[PDB]
Amino acid sequence: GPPPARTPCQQELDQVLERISTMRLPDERGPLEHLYSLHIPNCDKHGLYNLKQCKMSLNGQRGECWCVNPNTGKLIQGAPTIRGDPECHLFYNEQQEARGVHTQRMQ
Repeated sequence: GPPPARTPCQQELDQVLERISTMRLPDERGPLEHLYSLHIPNCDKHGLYNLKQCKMSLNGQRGECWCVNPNTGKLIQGAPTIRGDPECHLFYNEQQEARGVHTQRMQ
């Protein structure tokens, strides 16, 4: 069957694992190059969240990482790509370099 989870870190991870495993395709939709956001939230053996996560896109084109302060590890600094050094210290830049874009449905 499904493997048993208990600690919901493992359960979240398995929802990503299942959907990743389902979507095996080199490219089988259309013009795609800039739409990747690959993250798997691995847990401690006692079911803490990992102290640092990373995000993948293309095989070695970048590799942002960050740390977690909270257990939810989802209080990301508002930069879903960091320049590449996981300097956790804060999340307030002042300069409105970007205001971000993420809200875009698919129809």
